[PDB]
Amino acid sequence: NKYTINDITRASGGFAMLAVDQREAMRMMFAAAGAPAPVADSVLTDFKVNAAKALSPYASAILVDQQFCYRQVVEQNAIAKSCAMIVAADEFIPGNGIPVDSVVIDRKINPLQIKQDGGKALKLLVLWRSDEDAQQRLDMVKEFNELCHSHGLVSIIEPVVRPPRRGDKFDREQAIIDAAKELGDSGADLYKVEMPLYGKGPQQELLCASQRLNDHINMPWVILSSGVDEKLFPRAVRVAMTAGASGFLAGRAVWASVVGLPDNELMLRDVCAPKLQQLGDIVDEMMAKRRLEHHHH
Amino acid sequence: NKYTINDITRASGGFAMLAVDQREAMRMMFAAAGAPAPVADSVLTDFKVNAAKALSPYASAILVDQQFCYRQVVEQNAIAKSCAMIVAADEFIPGNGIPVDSVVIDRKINPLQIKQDGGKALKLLVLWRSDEDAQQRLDMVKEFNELCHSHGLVSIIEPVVRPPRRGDKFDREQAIIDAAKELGDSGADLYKVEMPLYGKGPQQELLCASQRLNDHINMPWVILSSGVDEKLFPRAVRVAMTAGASGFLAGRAVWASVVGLPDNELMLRDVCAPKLQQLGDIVDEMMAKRRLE
Amino acid sequence: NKYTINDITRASGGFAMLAVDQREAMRMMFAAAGAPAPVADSVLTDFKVNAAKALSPYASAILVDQQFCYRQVVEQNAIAKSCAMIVAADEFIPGNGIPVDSVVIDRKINPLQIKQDGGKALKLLVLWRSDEDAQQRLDMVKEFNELCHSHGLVSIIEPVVRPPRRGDKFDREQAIIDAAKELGDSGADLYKVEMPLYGKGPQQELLCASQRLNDHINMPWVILSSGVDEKLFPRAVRVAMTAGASGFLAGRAVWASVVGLPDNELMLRDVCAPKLQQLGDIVDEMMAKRRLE
Amino acid sequence: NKYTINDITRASGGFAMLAVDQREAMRMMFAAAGAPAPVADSVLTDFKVNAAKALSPYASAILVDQQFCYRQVVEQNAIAKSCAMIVAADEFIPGNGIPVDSVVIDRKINPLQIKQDGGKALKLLVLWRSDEDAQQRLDMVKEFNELCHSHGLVSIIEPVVRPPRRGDKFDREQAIIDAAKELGDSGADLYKVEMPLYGKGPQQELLCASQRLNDHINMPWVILSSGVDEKLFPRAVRVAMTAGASGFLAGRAVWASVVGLPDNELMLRDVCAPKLQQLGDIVDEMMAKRRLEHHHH
Repeated sequence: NKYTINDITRASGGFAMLAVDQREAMRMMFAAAGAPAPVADSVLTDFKVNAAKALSPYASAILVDQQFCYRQVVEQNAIAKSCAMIVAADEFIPGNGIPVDSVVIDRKINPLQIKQDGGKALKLLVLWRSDEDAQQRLDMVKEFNELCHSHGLVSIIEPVVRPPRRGDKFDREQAIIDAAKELGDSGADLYKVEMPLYGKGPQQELLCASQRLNDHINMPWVILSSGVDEKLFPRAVRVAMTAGASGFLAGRAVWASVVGLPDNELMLRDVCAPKLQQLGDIVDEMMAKRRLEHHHH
Repeated sequence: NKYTINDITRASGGFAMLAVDQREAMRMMFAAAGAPAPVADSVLTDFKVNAAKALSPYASAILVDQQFCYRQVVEQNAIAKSCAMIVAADEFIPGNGIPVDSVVIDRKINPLQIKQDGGKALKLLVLWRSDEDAQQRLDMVKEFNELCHSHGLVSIIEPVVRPPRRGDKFDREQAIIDAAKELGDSGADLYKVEMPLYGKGPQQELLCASQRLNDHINMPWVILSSGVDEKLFPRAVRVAMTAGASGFLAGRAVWASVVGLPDNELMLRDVCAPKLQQLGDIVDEMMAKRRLE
Repeated sequence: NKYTINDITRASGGFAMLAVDQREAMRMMFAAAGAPAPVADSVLTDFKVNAAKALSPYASAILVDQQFCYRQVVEQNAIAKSCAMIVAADEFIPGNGIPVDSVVIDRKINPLQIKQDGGKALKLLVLWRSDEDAQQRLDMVKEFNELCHSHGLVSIIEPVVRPPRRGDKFDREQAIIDAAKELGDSGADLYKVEMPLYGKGPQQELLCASQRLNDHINMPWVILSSGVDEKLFPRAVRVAMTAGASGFLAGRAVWASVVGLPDNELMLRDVCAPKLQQLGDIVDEMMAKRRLE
Repeated sequence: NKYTINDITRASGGFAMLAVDQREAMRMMFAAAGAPAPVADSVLTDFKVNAAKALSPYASAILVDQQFCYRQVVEQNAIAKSCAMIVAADEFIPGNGIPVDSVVIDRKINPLQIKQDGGKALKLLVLWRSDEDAQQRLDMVKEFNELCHSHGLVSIIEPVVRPPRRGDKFDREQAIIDAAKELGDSGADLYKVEMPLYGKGPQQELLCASQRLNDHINMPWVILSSGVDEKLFPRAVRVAMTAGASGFLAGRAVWASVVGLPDNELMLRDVCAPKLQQLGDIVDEMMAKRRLEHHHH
């Protein structure tokens, strides 16, 4: 049984994916929203399961973590039958005062168990720095692809740009292009990329930046919500999809604003679900317009 | 032709209403979001028409103002045929450094023209202060009811509590109750009330406050979004409707967050519409549960 | 015994005056700085006495209130012998959600007792609004002057501009000029005025505004710190004194930043005193330069 | 001609020192206060010279940098005859998105020229991390001491604690003690230390923390203002001096609040000078009380 990207898309062929696999960064959001410190692991588990129950009916796939919610979402059947389960395969290493300074393949992740539990894909964050070795990132991606493919799971990579370890020469926009030049043809099934310009400013500049990015990615790609205001993300998905993206992966832009509000299950249903549904409707509209365009050729 | 509240409701009998009739308060929002000052009237007109075009398909009624958008929404057919047009009949008088210090019936509002244009209702803000004369507020409401009813328009009143002109003795929560005791049986067809506790805190305290309010209102009522965080408004509508409300009037909680963003028409469609649709679905759910009681 | 302005000045003839007579506005500052609510009267009394003990050695006069600290500063000898005691004679009336909506002469103030206790002056806030009656403000000033003078106390007035009760036509800068045209020759001994432009922007525009103000004040005058950032107040005193002012009255700009910090007496000594001393040195410098003209 | 710490103290024997040697961190403050970007080097030079002219009359020593103001303060005689000139000998290396990720001895610094220009000391920042090699920090301090002492200049070290390169195990308060245990007897003439608890909270806890620090420093020491609110710094100097410190080094706590205000020379005189004078008066008061205490023994 070998899964393809068609097992994690909407019926339109677009991707409408939800990330709830955030770890110490999610603990730090709960503390900054006034939750009593230190914040227990159970606060994250309860949010993650509630988010999966409320939001998986509107997502073509949901991304979860072993550390805080894998066992619970699987045992409580939190994930709607219409939504594919993606499991994070990344181990985040803190350093320099931040939770995710470096990343390796998480060796505690068991692809056999994920496959028997009905999981369809794995995701790997790749931190990209101009002064760190390309060949080590390519080697880690190649090992991860083989881990996925040998179990018939889909391989998803998420290159995220960081400033160099040494020096102050850092253009975020050029880094996103340089990471796509390096990793855009690295043999994964799906590429998750940061939105150019944080989705800000005139639509024309946003489209031109997204088109340059499309030129260096030789697999299906989606935009992350990371660093885009939740109010600009729907337009970023329309622009990215105009330039050749096949949908989105949304995390904070869908669920961050209700962190620390009372009646968590009610807030996920009334505040977060409408945003995730609108992003799904946008993907269906852009894929319909692409079928008319690909038919003109 | 005599309209009733049934002509401004969803098919469920609930109210899912949008307010875009804000005046100098809306100019001040545009300036505080960084629009170049002074902000031209046309910036408000363009927002109001765009909001009517984008959002009226999801509203059982939309509330508009003569000052900035009535002529444009009517002439450009901005309002969906499934959405009733409500026209503001209030003249806001600035004072003490705020745009709405006092309010009178706007004598430039022409109910005959509104009725010929397909309008179904008028709305009147009533500022309520403990140390201002109850009898003057009742007299203004009674004149407004007769202005509506004589043209076959629905009469909507919106009591808003303010601190007293003199003294520092002001409990907002008690003021909302005292305004309902005074105006809750004043012969209007619909009562628009401020949400107790700004929709904050434990759901049980919010329901108990909303039930005390329901006890003093003897007409159909809806909650305003005013002073409720857009993230707490959907729960406030669930709680208010549990306590006897028949729906909502939403303004800033639906459209304020996109003020000053680029691609206005795109932002109203992608950010504001999903919030207004979810509030509509909540009203249909609460009305369905009320029918099964 | 008849006191003159010469009994509330530094040896230079300039005024270096401290206001600690703030009332409910000071309670609201304590609550907004995180003090446990409701804030007890004794929190204000303790701050006011501590500020008088720490800061009166650097002031030519200190302004205190009956409501929170008069009895304590007098009985504990909190005020340095080199500092004149000025007592507030104003009763603040709350309204429209603010602590000082209107002001009258405080009839509980006993000028005989103040004079026996070594007090040298009284101060009266006058709220100025374009659409309120000039003649009532002049009448209140004239009664206050006679109350002071009949006891041999110095008479200090503090006109503060507010927006009109009705309308949105309000230019703060023009209001300060119009209040000086009305009250600048009203027979008080000292005029306390708000700084033009909140002491912001290029020094030349600030001087030109301060010279226009000097043209409409026909008694010695000082600038209030009210609405000027504590970092811009020393320049405002230099500019106002260039334009004809004789010094300053400082409140929040001297003591506000330590509200809610621990070790109150230490913070008043180490943070607030150096600011008050620098303002005193500026007044001595400007008065010296005026004598050499 | 061999200078001692007595050449950089007030007449009381206490230290009342002003730092204006900030580099890219000072450019970033000007940009965040609304100065038109990119901020020219001349904006920093003009601030630094104006600060030296206005504030050196109230300081026992002023710390300046070659990069932005050394030549100008020396040629314009900006530094009052009563104030010793200290020159920074540190080269800041940016990395990980911050201006000062690592530090080495600045080889462009010419101690002979500094000594001929009337300079009395050099200062070296030492970044301290639990998972970086102690022996490399000690080696750099020993080389710097010999560079100073061979020219008859005073040697000043400034250990500043940072989180580890790897891991999330970081107690700032314990790091300040561990840095003093390592470097507190490293043969410099003066130790500049960060204030425990950022000078916050009850005076008794602040004194106990400062006493523990005094136990691990075997040379004269002063507190930095870095991370202490300008409103808490005077109390921090009283507490640190109660626990055995001999004064202060103030930077942002003296001059930061006037960055971007108009009439720079007027603001330095009326806002910044009174704060620096009060800190000087506190040092004189604490040294007088120490002469009575050292006389009881």
